[PDB]
Amino acid sequence: PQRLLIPTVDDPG
Amino acid sequence: VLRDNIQGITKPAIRRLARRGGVKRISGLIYEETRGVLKVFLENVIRDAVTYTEHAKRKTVTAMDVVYALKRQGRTLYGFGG
Amino acid sequence: NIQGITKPAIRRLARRGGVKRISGLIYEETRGVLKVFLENVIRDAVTYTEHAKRKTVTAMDVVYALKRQGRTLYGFGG
Amino acid sequence: SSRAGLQFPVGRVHRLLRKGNYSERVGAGAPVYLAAVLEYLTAEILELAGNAARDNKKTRIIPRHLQLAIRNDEELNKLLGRVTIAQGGVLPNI
Amino acid sequence: KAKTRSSRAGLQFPVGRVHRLLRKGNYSERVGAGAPVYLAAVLEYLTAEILELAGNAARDNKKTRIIPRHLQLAIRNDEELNKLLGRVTIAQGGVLPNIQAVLLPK
Amino acid sequence: ESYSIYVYKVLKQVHPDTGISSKAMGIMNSFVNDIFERIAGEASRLAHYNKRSTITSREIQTAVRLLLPGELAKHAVSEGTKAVTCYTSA
Amino acid sequence: SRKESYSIYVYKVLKQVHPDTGISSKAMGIMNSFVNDIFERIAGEASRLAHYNKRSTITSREIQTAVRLLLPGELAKHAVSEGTKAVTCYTSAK
Amino acid sequence: RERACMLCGIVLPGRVFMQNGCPNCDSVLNLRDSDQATVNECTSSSFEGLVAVGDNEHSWVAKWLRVDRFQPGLYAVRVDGRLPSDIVAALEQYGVYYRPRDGSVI
Amino acid sequence: GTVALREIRRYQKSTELLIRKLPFQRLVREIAQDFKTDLRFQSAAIGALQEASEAYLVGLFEDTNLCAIHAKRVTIMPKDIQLARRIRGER
Amino acid sequence: FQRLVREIAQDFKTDLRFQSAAIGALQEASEAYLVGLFEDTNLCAIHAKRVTIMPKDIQLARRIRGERA
Amino acid sequence: VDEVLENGLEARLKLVPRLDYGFRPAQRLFSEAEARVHEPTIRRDRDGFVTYGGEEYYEGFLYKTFRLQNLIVNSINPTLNELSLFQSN
DNA sequence: TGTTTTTTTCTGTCTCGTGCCTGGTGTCTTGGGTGTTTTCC
DNA sequence: GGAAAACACCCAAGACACCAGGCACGAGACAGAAAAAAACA
Ligand SMILES: [Zn+2]
Repeated sequence: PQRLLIPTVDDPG
Repeated sequence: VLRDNIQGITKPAIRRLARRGGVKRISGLIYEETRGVLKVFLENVIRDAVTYTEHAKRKTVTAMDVVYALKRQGRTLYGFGG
Repeated sequence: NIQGITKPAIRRLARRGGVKRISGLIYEETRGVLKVFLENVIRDAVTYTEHAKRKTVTAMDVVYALKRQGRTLYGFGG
Repeated sequence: SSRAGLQFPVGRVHRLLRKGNYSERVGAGAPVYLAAVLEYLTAEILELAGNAARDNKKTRIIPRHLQLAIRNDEELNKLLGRVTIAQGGVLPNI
Repeated sequence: KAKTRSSRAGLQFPVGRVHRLLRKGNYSERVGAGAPVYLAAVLEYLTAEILELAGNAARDNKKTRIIPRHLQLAIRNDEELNKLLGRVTIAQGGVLPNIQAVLLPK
Repeated sequence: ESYSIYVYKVLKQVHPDTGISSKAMGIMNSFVNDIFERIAGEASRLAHYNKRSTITSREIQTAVRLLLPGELAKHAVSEGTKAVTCYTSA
Repeated sequence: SRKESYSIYVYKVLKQVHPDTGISSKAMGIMNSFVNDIFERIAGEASRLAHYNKRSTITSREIQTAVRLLLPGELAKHAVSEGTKAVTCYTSAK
Repeated sequence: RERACMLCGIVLPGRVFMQNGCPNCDSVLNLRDSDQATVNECTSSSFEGLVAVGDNEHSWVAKWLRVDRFQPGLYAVRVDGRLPSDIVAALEQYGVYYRPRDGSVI
Repeated sequence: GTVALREIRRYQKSTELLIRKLPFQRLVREIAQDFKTDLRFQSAAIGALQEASEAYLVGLFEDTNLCAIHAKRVTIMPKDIQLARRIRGER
Repeated sequence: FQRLVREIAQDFKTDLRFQSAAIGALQEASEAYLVGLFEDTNLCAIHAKRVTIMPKDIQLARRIRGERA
Repeated sequence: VDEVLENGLEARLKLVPRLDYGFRPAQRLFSEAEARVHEPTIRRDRDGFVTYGGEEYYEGFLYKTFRLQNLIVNSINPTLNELSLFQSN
């Protein structure tokens, strides 16, 4: 998918 | 062993082949000359075919070799692979 | 200028082949067959040259075309 | 094949050109062009063979029909002068 | 001293040149080592035969110059060489003298 | 490998109600292979002559004019050109 | 740029077989064309025959078989013998 | 001279694609075992947005560009040109779905 | 003379092979024996040889018929055979 | 011969220069072809118990050679 | 834009010729007769396809390749005169 | 006087050394295709 | 000679592993090619 790959808080800065 | 087998190509067979070519009358000396020509042609094709088999370390002559060999003599054959 | 292939010249060409007598009607036939052969070889050389992006036909194109027609020529850089 | 509007496999021609030891590299337009030429030629000969089969009141094409179609066409028999068709027979000429 | 492959095999023809032409003449990815030696030997023998017969044919003509005429004579007067070089035309080679028997007067 | 399916497709394109024997299928396969070999070999020979290492549409086109005779080749060249733009455009 | 040729080697073998005979420039051109044509014939036959057995190498066997396929008669046998002689001579040295 | 592979998104020199193939797309395009045809159609020299990835597994950028299963190196955000229909059908035969990176499809 | 044209009409419309299979098979084996012994042969190779030899002989007879027609005759002779072969280039 | 070659070449695309060596090679090939054709036609004439060659022998020689369909 | 080259850097285009036939002349359809009168060295390759002075003219219209950096593909303002001159053929 | 052998400058292509991938070779098993033989028609 | 049957067995096809052999990179150089000088017919 593409929509699920949105950035979260725990993703690297 | 096989000895003097070219005479197995019968005289009516040569007659039928000439009839296919549109020949109306046939001389009596045509048959031996035709047998000689057929022997020469067969020897020429078989030499190249057996050389192709010998290089591949095979003991059986396949159809592909015979096609390749006639094509190498400018007598390309359709219907038997290639 | 197909008439430029004159009657003594074609007579000489027949004479090299060992021909003793010449019919009067044969000359137009020889001119025709020579025209046909020249037409074929010239056509093949011209398209070889056009593929080579050149404007001048060289001897190599001619020898190539002839060798492709089974008429291999020795002596011109083949 | 669908991009080029062709039925012949362009990839197959490309693979044969690559593994056929003709040149080091093959352009993208060469297999497409070759496949198109093969399709047009096979369509032409099959069209003439179907016409000959229809004239012979047959529903299945026989090598006799292929031999007739090839030999009755000046351009095709000029192309295929040195070809002998197996089970084709000869052209009727008296 | 880096000795030439031609000197190693006892040949006059260049083994290196035929090796380069085989490798560069788009036949097969890799070329075996013995193939240029074998091909050069075959080319040598054949050119030796042709030049021998041509020198002999010049020698019957009391000439010290080999011309295309002598080459054409050497090729066409030998049965197997004529068989091999059947479909080739020698430039400025001419034709062998041949007059038919019944062509002659009585 | 064989060209059976593609020959069947073009046959049903030009003649939906006509069948074909297996011997004719072998003949068609031999014909397609022979024509392919001729065109590809002549194109390679042209590439060798012009000191080129790439086979493009050009050498294939000139090989087609060199081998196929008359009007045939012209229509074939036209067809090939149309295929190229069809490959391009699309 | 220069253009390679077989002129010197042809002159060398002529001086080997006929010490008192020279050769004209036109005959040199014919000999060069002859050597080149024979080279193309043998190389193409070897390349095809190798492609038949799904092999990637031209070895002495492929050249030998190509020589037997092209050369007509005793010439082939003589050529084959000398070629084998050259190979073992090369194999006997290093 | 550098080109951007349309399928995986990696950027490498065109001669590197010709000699060695694409290290990731070789399993479905056979680029290492293919001619300049497939190199030209599946890799484009016109691109934008050079991307260098060090750790594919944990980089959110790699997940966003769908390159987290590929070899680290130079990558392009946008690649001009799309894969042809026959190559798309061949990939669908293998069961792999092709999502264009040209930006026109979203 | 009538049945000659009947035979021409019958055989020019037919497609089956006119050379008998077993003598030709024995001929091929006899010729191949003196190049190499214990040679095996695929059936398709023998059939290909038969078809090619028949096609070649039919073509030779057609050219020979043209040569016979040239000399204001209707009967083909051996001199026509070697004339056609000589002009066609065989030795 | 040079004028004839230029006339034939004019029909496809003009402004085509023809090297002297190309014209010489064409002349040699044409002479070789004509000499071979006359040898075959002489054999045809001798076969028909004549010593004069006629156009029918030329056509027959071309027919058996395969040059004429 | 008659033809778009696959490389994308150039493209063969259909143009109105600008020649004086022997500071630029005004655009006008290629006149074969005037070109022959002022320069009889015209070459011919097909029917309707004329090569004059090394430039290929098809039925009075020039066909010449031009680079991508020599073209405007946006904000194009067309005129009735040029539209009629291009679509008359 | 011109075709051609021999001398000389110059250059570019062959040889040699090391490494490294992989195509070719060997072996073993298995199915299947062709040779041999009988007999009736 | 063809059709049909029934064995015999010989041999072509295919998979696993191992290593001898040819390409690849690079430096040195000495043998081939052109300019040219002279010889011979
Ligand atoms: Zn990729």
